[PDB]
Amino acid sequence: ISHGRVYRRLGLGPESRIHLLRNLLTGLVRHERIEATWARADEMRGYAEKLIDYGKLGDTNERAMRMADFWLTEKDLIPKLFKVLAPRFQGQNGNYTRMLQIPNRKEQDRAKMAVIEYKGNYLPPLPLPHRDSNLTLLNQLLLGLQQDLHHNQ
Amino acid sequence: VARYPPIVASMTADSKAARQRRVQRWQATVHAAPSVDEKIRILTKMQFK
Amino acid sequence: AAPKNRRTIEVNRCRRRNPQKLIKIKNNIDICPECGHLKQKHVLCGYCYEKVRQETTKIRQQIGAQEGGPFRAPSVETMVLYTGEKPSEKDQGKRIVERNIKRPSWFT
Amino acid sequence: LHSKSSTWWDEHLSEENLSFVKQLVSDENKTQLTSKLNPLKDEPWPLHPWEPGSFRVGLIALKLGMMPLWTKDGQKHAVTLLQVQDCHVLKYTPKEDHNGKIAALTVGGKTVSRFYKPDSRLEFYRDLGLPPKQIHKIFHVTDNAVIKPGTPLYAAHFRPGQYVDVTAKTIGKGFQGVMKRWGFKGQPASHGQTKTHRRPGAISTGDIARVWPGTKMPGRMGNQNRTVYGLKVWRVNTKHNIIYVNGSVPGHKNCLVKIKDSTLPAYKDSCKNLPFPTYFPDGDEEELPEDLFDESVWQPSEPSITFA
Amino acid sequence: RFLSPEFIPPRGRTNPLKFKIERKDMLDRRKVLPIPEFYVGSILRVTTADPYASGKTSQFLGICIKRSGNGLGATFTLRNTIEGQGVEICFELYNPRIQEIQVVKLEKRLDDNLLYLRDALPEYSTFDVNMKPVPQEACQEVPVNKLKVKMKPKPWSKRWERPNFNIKGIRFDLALTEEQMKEAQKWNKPWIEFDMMREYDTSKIEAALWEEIEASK
Amino acid sequence: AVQKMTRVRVVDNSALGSTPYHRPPRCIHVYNKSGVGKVGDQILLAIRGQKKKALIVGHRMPGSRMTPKFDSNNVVLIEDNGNPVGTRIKIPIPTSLRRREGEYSKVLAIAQNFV
RNA sequence: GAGCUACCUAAAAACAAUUUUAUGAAUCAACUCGUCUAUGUGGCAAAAUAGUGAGAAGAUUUUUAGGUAGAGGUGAAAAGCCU
Ligand SMILES: [Mg+2]
Ligand SMILES: [Mg+2]
Ligand SMILES: [Mg+2]
Ligand SMILES: [Mg+2]
Ligand SMILES: [Mg+2]
Ligand SMILES: [Mg+2]
Ligand SMILES: [Mg+2]
Ligand SMILES: [Mg+2]
Ligand SMILES: [Mg+2]
Ligand SMILES: [Mg+2]
Ligand SMILES: [Mg+2]
Ligand SMILES: [Mg+2]
Ligand SMILES: [Mg+2]
Ligand SMILES: [Mg+2]
Ligand SMILES: [Mg+2]
Ligand SMILES: [Zn+2]
Repeated sequence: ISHGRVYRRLGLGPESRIHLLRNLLTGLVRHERIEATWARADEMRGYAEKLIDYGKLGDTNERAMRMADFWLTEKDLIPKLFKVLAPRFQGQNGNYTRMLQIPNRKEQDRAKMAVIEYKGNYLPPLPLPHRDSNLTLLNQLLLGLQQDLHHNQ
Repeated sequence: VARYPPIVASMTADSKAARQRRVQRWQATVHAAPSVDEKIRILTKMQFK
Repeated sequence: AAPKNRRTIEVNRCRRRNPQKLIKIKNNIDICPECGHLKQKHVLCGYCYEKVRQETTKIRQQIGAQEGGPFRAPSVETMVLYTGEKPSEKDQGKRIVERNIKRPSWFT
Repeated sequence: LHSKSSTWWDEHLSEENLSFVKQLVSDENKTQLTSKLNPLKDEPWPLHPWEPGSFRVGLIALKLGMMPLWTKDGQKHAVTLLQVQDCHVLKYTPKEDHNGKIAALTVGGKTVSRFYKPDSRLEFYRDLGLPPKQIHKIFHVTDNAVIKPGTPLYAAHFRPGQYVDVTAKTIGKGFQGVMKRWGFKGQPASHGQTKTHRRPGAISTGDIARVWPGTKMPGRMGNQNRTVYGLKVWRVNTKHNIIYVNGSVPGHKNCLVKIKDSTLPAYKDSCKNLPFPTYFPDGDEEELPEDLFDESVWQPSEPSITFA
Repeated sequence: RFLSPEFIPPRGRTNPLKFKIERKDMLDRRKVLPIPEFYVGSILRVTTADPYASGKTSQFLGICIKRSGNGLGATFTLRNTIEGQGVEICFELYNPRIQEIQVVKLEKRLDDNLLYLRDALPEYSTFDVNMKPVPQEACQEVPVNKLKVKMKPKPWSKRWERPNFNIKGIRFDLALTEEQMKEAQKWNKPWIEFDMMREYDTSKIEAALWEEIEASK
Repeated sequence: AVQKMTRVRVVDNSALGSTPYHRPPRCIHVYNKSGVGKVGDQILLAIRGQKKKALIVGHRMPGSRMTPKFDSNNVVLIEDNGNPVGTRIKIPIPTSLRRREGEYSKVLAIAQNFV
């Protein structure tokens, strides 16, 4: 009976879970694109989004600095969070991270894998799933339906 | 008025940079020893080949 | 508790060939438009993704040389330029990573 | 491959048409629902008077939550909130074709999406002219109380002072041991017990050399249909169609429940003073107040209760 | 702008409509009876009608030690010692038989829960029954009483020294040796305060409610 | 919630409940079909090598809202006939004793303070 | 066959801190032992683990080499130990 609980049980315990997640978050901020097991990447996605919000609060905020200090073990990253990532995501209200499933791991444990990144990074674009064009057969028929309904009141 | 933490390596991590910081921690004890005997004792107490 | 009787191959064949124990056939396998290799509908193409990361490793390798050591991450945005490209006015005051190869067609 | 492939509604939709389809489906839901607002003007089936031994149709409601309620005597009653959402009569079976003793009506509530449903269910609703509903339940209704399919049902069907029966699936607790499932005592924690603390004791006696059918054993608990009998109705909110029911109702919040007049012998014939087929807002002989109260209930905004 | 705690919805999967229905009843009662602003640690006098008696009310004075409950079910507990006997009553704010709620002394305390006053000396829980209300100043902040009470011998109702309770209003030095404070910190769970998914932001929710309450007025 | 072997406080002016013989009286029996004793429930008391009836007038266990939760388990000694052993009670007594089923008027006459 | 174990011979070793009438004294490590409980029961182990406990300057513990052999040896006698 684990109804309503919003966390995975990871690592050696609750504290170990935080540290495992913290290490992934630290890697994500530095490199902006990280591969982990799909479950662990999903666990860390929420923290990645909330960290940007703390960065938006501002450099001078004391709580933001303490939060940034705890989560970014490599302390050179803290300037990056407040002066690079937060300015980038000023317009958005959320959805800063992009997470997609990668083919399973070829390492005899066949782990389910994911790629987690921050949006807007400098790295080569991921091969995202592109929806079909309006020129396809089904789309054109729907486009015809849309035009008639809009034009005819 | 932003108090960024200093950009230094971890004290406890298993890395080369972290170990070097632990080296400086031990060496500071020598710098802070008033007597010449303590400085020699600290500098020579650990035996290796 | 220990077995009272040997289990016959007739019983055993019913256990290990029951449909519940068989490998399910997958209906979500599709062919990738760009590379022409196989993929699952909900999963990224492994061939195309393989191209992206290996280019990423090349970029990150160049980054490591420029920084030269740990704890040297910039406080300004980064940008990657390939041979035959020069920083624009908007590119001013941003770390530039230089790659010997030409700009990949897919990378823009 | 010349083989079967899996598809979903969004697979071949472009970004532009992806939003268009959602608006198109949402628009149709509104049109169909409005078309059914006026039943009396749509060839209603003949209206019959109430007579002893009659059974009306029931409703399907969503379980909102609980709150405290006070009566003019100062006693506090925990009450559960039941909201009727898109309750409509869907299908009618005559007395002969369902059960010789009584007729049946199928009533559905809680409009749901049309995208991940079997075509058979979608075909059923298309003829009926309604959007699909999450749950169907069957109500035994006497012939005089039969209602035409497609007729909207509202919370004002019930009235305060009326006792009612609620049935829903209980909260699912998964596989459980005998201590939690059947209230077994277990075994002592200390004094030498070797790996026996929450276990069943002896299954049966040795003489019969077997285990009796129905023996209480560890297994999956909850997620079963259960009924609560004789819950009073304290108040009804006409604007939002909320029924206030005494006590607890099986299931979790946001779960659909089946509500019908109580079958207890004491409340044998309560339909005498209730809308006999159902309550029709279309008639609007007198527009109902926003909130209907039971006499004992102490309404908010009343003066403080002094036991004078 | 002081928003009463009960109005804040707790996180969960409940529909927001359930809260709108409850708020309408809550605000309607507040029109009939005025519920004053108060915090844990403030002294309150509550007048309630006794069902046992006939048209005869009762008054209880005590320090508020806990606030709990949301919606129409909100409650508060206030404590006092009467002829040397400690008594606590848990009061439902919206119970129809509460005639009046009077904030004899409005003040705030270092901790938002004062259940440790059961283990503190009797003086810290005794309050004069007939004490008259003290004046309050609108153009001020609520006074934050920083009293740190003295505890009685170590056997306590709870292990208040333990980090989970997070007690900041007890003189632990007088009652506990430095080793015992060290031994307590083994329960510290330091990571709790720094994990961002355990924090419920009610700023926007509190904001939207404020105008809604004011708008109805 | 008074049980068997619970230590209780004699809130009365009776001789048997005085502080001499510090050993607190202990409950031998609860006169309920359940063995749990709440406010208004009689109990049998082991006091000074004697067996005496007592009536629970307060206890530390949380009850229903709007009712007083005390800091000690209080009792009043009751004679076999039912007359209270002591003639005065000074500690507050909950008013709920009035309505609940039983014979409690005699005790309420003895107690000045109600809370 | 005494590289285990029992006892002995020779040559060696270890014992912090804290108190004490100055020691087969006290508190308690290292070290030696193995009280009680749970686990384990083809186990990590053909006797262990985890806690909890006993002694801990002595009739103490430990190392190296030698000695006593079955009608026997050794034994602060458990008819215990001698691969
Ligand atoms: Mg879950
Ligand atoms: Mg209740
Ligand atoms: Mg479950
Ligand atoms: Mg038990
Ligand atoms: Mg056990
Ligand atoms: Mg048989
Ligand atoms: Mg306790
Ligand atoms: Mg030897
Ligand atoms: Mg020594
Ligand atoms: Mg000694
Ligand atoms: Mg000892
Ligand atoms: Mg000793
Ligand atoms: Mg010996
Ligand atoms: Mg013998
Ligand atoms: Mg013998
Ligand atoms: Zn591809």
